[PDB]
Amino acid sequence: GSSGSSGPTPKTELVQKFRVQYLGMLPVDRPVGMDTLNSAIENLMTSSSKEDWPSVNMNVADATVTVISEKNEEEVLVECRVRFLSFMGVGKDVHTFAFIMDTGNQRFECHVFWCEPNAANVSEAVQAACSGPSSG
Amino acid sequence: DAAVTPEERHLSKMQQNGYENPTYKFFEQMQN
Repeated sequence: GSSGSSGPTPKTELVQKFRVQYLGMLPVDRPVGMDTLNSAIENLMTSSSKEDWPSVNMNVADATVTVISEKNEEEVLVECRVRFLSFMGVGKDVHTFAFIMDTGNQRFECHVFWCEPNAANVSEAVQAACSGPSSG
Repeated sequence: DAAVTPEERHLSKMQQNGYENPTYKFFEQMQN
């Protein structure tokens, strides 16, 4: 019986940020897969309502995707590190944007969102984050 | 055949092809 762990903290930097909506969290099986993603968007879509989706703030830095509350700024919601991120795309509507993340164990969670108009900038700020088609 | 929107592509691409983070490095199974 024993265990321990630790980690550093983030610093101050200019974040892109992206005001959007939060469809919610949908369970998945694999860390990747298109049918595994869409399924979520679809699930959440029907599951919850459009108005139900609360407003959040998708923080997108060098390579980090965090979901901080719209109102509060020091209230993280979901920390999706571009490093941890596995898969990410859209459903039937480009206005949507979901992504799979590995919290810890093999368990994988997907977080969908409702961007406006489309999720070009969002997915972009994410796609580019991951690494993008060579930026430098 | 004219060229469609550039951005749309980025989307339409994901809508299907999607996107797989390499950095992740999913033990076993080497993506083609």
